[PDB]
Amino acid sequence: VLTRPTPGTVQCFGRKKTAVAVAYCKPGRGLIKVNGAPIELIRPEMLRLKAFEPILLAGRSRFKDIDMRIRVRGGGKTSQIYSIRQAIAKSLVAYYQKYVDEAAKKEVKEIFGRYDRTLLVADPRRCEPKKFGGRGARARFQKSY
Amino acid sequence: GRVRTKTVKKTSRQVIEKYYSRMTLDFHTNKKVLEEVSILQSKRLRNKVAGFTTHLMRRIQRGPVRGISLK
Amino acid sequence: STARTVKDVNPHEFVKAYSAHLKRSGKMELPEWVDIVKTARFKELPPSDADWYYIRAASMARKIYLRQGIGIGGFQKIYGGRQRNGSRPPHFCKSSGAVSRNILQELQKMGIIDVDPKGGRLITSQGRRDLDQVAGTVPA
Amino acid sequence: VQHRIRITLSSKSVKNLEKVCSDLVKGAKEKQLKVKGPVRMPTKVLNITTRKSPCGEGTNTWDRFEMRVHKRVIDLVSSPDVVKQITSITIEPGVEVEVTISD
Amino acid sequence: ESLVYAGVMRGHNDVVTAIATPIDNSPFIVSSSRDKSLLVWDLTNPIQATQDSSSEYGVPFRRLTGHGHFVQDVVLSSDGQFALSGSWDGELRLWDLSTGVTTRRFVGHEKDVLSVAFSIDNRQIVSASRDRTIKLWNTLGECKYTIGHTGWVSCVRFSPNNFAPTIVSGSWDRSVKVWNLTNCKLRCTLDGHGGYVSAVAVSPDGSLCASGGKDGVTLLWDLTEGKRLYSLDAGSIINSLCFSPNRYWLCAATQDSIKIWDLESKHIVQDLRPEVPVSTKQMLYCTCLSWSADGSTLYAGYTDGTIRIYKIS
Amino acid sequence: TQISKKKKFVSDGVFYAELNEMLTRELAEDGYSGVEVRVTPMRTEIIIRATRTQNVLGEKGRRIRELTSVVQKRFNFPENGVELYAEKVVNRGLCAIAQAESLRYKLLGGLAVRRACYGVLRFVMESGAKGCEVIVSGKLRAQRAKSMKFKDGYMISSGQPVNEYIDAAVRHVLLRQGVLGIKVKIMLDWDPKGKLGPTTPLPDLVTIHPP
Amino acid sequence: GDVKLFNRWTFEDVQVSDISLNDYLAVTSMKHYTFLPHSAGRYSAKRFRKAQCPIIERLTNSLMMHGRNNGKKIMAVRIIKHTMEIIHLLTDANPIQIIVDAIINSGPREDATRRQAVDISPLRRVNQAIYLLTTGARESAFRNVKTIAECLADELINAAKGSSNSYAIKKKDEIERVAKANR
RNA sequence: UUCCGUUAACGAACGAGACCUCAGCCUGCUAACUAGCUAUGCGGAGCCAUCCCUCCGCAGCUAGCUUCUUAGAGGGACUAUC
Ligand SMILES: [Mg+2]
Ligand SMILES: [Mg+2]
Ligand SMILES: [Mg+2]
Ligand SMILES: [Mg+2]
Ligand SMILES: [Mg+2]
Repeated sequence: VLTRPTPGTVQCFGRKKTAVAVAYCKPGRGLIKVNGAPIELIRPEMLRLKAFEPILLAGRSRFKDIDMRIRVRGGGKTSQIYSIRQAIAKSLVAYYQKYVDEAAKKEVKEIFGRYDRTLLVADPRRCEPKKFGGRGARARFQKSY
Repeated sequence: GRVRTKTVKKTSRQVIEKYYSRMTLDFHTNKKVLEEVSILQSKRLRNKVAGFTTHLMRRIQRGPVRGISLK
Repeated sequence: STARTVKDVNPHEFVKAYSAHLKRSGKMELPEWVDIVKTARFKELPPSDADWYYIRAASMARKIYLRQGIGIGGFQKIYGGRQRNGSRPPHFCKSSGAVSRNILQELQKMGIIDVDPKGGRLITSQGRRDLDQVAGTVPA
Repeated sequence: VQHRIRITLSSKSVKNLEKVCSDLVKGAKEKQLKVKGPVRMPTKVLNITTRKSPCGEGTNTWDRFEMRVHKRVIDLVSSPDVVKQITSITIEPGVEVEVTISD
Repeated sequence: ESLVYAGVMRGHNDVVTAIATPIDNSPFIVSSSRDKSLLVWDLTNPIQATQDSSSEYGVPFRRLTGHGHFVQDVVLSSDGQFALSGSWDGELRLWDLSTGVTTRRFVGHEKDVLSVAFSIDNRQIVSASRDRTIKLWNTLGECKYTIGHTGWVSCVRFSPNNFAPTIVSGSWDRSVKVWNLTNCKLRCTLDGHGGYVSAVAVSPDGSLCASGGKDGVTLLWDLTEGKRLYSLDAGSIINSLCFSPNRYWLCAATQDSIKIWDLESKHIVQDLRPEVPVSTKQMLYCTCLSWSADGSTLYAGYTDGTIRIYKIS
Repeated sequence: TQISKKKKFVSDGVFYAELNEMLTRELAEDGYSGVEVRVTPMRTEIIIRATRTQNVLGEKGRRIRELTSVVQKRFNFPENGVELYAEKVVNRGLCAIAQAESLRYKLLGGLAVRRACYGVLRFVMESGAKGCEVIVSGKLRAQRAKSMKFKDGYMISSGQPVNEYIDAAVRHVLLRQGVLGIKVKIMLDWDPKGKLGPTTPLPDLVTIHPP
Repeated sequence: GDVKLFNRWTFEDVQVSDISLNDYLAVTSMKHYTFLPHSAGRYSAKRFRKAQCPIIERLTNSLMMHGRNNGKKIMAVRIIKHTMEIIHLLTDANPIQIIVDAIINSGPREDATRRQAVDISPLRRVNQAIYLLTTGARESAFRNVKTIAECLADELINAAKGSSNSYAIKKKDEIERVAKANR
């Protein structure tokens, strides 16, 4: 009851707009890949630090015993990175909750929360439908007199 | 603007008027008994009646109200 | 180091290394229309890189490595982009099919990519080996 | 039993289609036949958008009409006899039942 | 003879609904909350209160997040590796505390489940719901006889005596009913409450049965004879009732304070009250009382999600 | 032979919309209320709801067989693959099409409009509708056209419950001076058995059980 | 020093001089330290929530102009990085301190509404500072060989010193003057 | 014309809101050979062989499962708490 369980597997997803990234975590040696390629290669490159933020904050030492395989689909080139971000963060939090004690989870979750709640909670913002009478959701056709 | 309409307010005072005894100070308990002493046609309208019922049920404890609450 | 496959290396560097590999191998025969054609009709100039043929060969070799079953129309869509229509709105356009077919046939005449019965082109074991053994030489 | 039966159900209404599907999967589970389903296909949204004005005057206002087609697939393993004995109950109007025998 | 504020633990962010304790004095506890989760507490190294404003009488060890709505009652197994948590989503889950996953879902209740109870031998399971029915189960998720009341059956405790297995039942119909498990019929309707019976409790010897709720008066009856007895009067609505394991006490979690009553003198020995500092939490009361197996520590679940421990000194 | 599931549901809808039009034009003075298509495995049974169910049947069912054969050939059914029944509209007062046609013939004859519209209102309210409304638009008396509303009872106009509680029809009278319009809106009462009206109570309606 | 802008520049040693403009530049608190000037944050739901947005991000968002550059925030972040490197090259100091000094020495403090001279609130002060800085950099870059990053670096460096060679400072001076003439 | 409050008005009704649809949440439920995941087996490549590890392909209605996809049922917010 008060003993750590045998390290196993968790699968966690993150979302931004219509992009979904799902991280499969298994006991390993600290490998992190997205769609087969290593995360240290994710693009755009100037949003690479955004996806590295959960690792840079939880520390690369907290990822030694897990291998992170992430599949991301949908969205665009920014929302996919923001989805991979949240998938990594939520996957580490869930892995520490089932196989690494609740306290350590609480600490890593507190770090993630103080940095950004988007790391753990998805932004609920979606495109607003277009209305007839304009070319956009709010924009209306130019009026003459 | 979160102003409750008459249907929510009227139902709240009628529920407290009859079933004051089986009405607690908690929204989640009040919305369960509201399903047992009433037939409301929406979850959204049932929640608004129980949230205003809880609101009134706490002002009764304060002491002044314009219902009846004979007690 | 080595033991790095294609899905371990930066694509911009892998394509540049494999184009040099292909040019060194000397098993690529270039058409007469290499310095004339455009890669697509929406293009307004021929490719500015003299080794663009080998660069495109490396690009399609890598694409066939990562995916199986790409046809000539699929590669026309892959290398197609935005067409600017003068005073009219831009739209998507497809690439040239002759270039894709000729380069893929040149890559069949090396045992790098074969053609699958299910349609398109597959990567051969020799082609997989070649791309994987070049990926290990790519500096990290 | 022996063969493989795919019953496709389509409708414009969710409740009638779902209760027909429930009847089918309940009958299948009473006769001890294994049933894979109901499997809900993505809903088809037939959309028509037209100018409400019968002429060309006024604010160009558009009404968007929708017809939603809901498709359900049930996969039993059995013989044709039990399949037509099951799909003989009162199928509600609007529900299009379709039985196809596979290998 | 008295209790002191040993410490406080915060692991739930919303009203703690139940606290189960191991029967074998294992150094953990299990607590449920309205945050839809169970929590096992590491109670091996308890940091006693230093008034230095920090520490945690216990560490949250393992969370159990399988239920879909408010978890309301959890009872531990006799072995201690298994937990049974009733939830408002209508099901009962059996959790392996070592692993942390559900081993059996108990479907059959249409409304929110309010009270669960393991038998003395962990063979039968009884649940109480808002459907006004008492359902008997097996450890294989099969529903036996489905016992009647005319309101929310709020509590159902297994009589700890074996001559005739008995399940009590307190309901929002303002009644207490004694059901014979052997025939799953009824024996005695213990009536006399002036409000919903939100809590019942049975003495360890299986003779005295406590009952409280909206009326604010705790009527202690005798199960064997089904006759009313002294009528201990609490301050406000009683949320929980529990008998001291070895000290012949009766603690009642009321909305004013936690009051312990010696049933010999029928007098109030103590009244524990949180040390909250402001009128912020205008209502911060105790919802679930829980004596440890030895009877030396009292665990109290409050409406803020905190748990306060009071050890006998 | 293979028809899409889209083309098929659009075809069933168009077939329903055309059948009802030809029945409206044919069984006009028979009190035709509506048609209920029912595609059974053996045949596509077609139920006709009318008020003069002896005028649509015809002498020894000649008219109904004529319609059954016309539908079979026109719509291209297999022979004996369509059978037109003819049932009784249960409550004519609670049907806006029946009352619209009744008010049509009550005005084609020559009766004063202000006396036939109130008669329609009377019959509807005795039938049991929670509210009824009649609109008569056209060259009623003078050359300039005006619209006379005849409302009595409780009638909702907005929201979703309208398309559950409001039974409405729109019919023309082809008079000597021009066309006269008839809008009949009948508001139904909540029927727990779902026969006289909707089974779902109005959303704003709240019932408190007495203690 | 775990969180650094672009993992290359420290936040701890940034001194926001003005006490007035302290709660409306989000640089000092550890909660406002970010790796990247890109957050996709919802800093517009409430009236005073854009004040709790990192100041480098607020500078970055003003580069997405005009319409031809609208929505192109990755290019704006690239401009910010290439500007912050030129700033470090030409000043040898922390570029975040140069940026906060420029935003401090650029926000007008008094204006003339209606023509009574009114004083500017801290939030409008920082908004005006950022708007003037990026507007001057953009107008310097337009139809010019000089890159928008170099023009932004020069404008920020001249605004940090207080020199009247920066479009923002010249314009701050005009604005406050008209509120001295029309006092 | 949403309520409160004042009051020769009180009590209602339409309209507004309620309602309906789409979107947002659910590691709970129901279920997938026209959706996937994970594992296993085999094969290919790498590393150098094999093994391991990594990236792939194929197969298994006796490989499990439903996180991701779908679509039904429900839950969920009430300004609830300060
Ligand atoms: Mg072709
Ligand atoms: Mg353009
Ligand atoms: Mg409305
Ligand atoms: Mg320039
Ligand atoms: Mg799912």
